This record gives sequence, structure tokens and C-alpha cells, in this order.
Amino acid sequence: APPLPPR
Amino acid sequence: TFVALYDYVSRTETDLSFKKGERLQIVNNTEGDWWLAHSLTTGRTGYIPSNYVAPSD
Repeated sequence: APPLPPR
Repeated sequence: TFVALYDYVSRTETDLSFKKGERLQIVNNTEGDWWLAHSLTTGRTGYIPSNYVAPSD
């Protein structure tokens, strides 16, 4: 899965 | 609408968990990389990672 983006 | 490309497990209370293939409406998308989404499948609403979904069409 793609890296979770910053919040 | 948008479609989930991956499952996503909530990591905070206000996230929305969803399953691959779930249909989502993007309710708000002006707060950065995390979008407020409403599941047309479960009726729940919360924040999602915008790179885990794609436009349905």
C-alpha cells in the first residue's frame, strides 16, 4: 500500500 | 464518487475505516492530504488518506 500521507 | 483502492484501518477516532471497493463521497477536501469522506456503503463519515481512493469514473 502507498505511504500514508502527512495529516 | 470515489472508490477505495485499498482497505484502510482507522488510526484516530475521526478517521473513516473502509474496505477496498467501497464507494465514497468526498464531503470536504480543503484540509490537505486527508479528506473528509462519507461511505455510501456503511453510512459513516470521517477522514481518509486521499491517495487510497480514486475517482469512480
